[PDB]
Amino acid sequence: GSSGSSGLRPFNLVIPFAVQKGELTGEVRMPSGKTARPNITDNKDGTITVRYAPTEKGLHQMGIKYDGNHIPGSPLQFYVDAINSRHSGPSSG
Repeated sequence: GSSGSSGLRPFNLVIPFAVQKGELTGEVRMPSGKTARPNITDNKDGTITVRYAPTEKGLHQMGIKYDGNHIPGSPLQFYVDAINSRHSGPSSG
């Protein structure tokens, strides 16, 4: 296709998994032929936030772990498509 302005929406998801006295690690695999380490924001409230910035569009493989144990929900598949232009959905207070 084209080479430059790709634009790919970020990956923001919250998995129901508590985390207090443990480390949560993960990894992403792009269809290009490489791998990039995702991001996790431990809330220590009973859930975890996953943030990943895809560079290419396609099916990516995300494999998370917990102190050496496949968290309840990983790995997970997430497709990446070009960022939309417009979208309905007003905000409220």
